[PDB]
Amino acid sequence: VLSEGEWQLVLHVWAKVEADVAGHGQDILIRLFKSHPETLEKFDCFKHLKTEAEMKASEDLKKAGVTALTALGAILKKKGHHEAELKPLAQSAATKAKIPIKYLEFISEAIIHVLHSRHPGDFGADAQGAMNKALELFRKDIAAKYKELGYQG
Repeated sequence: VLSEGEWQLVLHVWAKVEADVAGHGQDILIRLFKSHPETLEKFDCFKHLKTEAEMKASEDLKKAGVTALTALGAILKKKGHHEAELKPLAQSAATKAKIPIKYLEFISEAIIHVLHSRHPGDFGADAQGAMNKALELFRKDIAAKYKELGYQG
């Protein structure tokens, strides 16, 4: 459970993400693929990307980071009351991605790393705990929609 104070920590640092969504998205996806290079194989649209330099120069990767953070930010702003926004996203993910759902845990760690790296003054221990809870709630609710239809179950 997030307190309302914790939701406000989440939204306060998210405002800093929104000041440079593309840059945060590049940093997060590159961190994901350096920490878990085994995940890159499952991103069909990145089949041409192998090196950090190639990822930093990729418009496909930059656009994908923007799309991911755009949808994540819209869900975070609902402060847990995200059924209407989450259900179509999760059900489409379940029937169109066949990217393992455990990869959401890896990208969550990448988000926390990047936010701490870029915004330490606004991402201390309390804000990191709040963001960790918010992304865990998101992942659990996505898994719930997957399990409804039987995917990743």
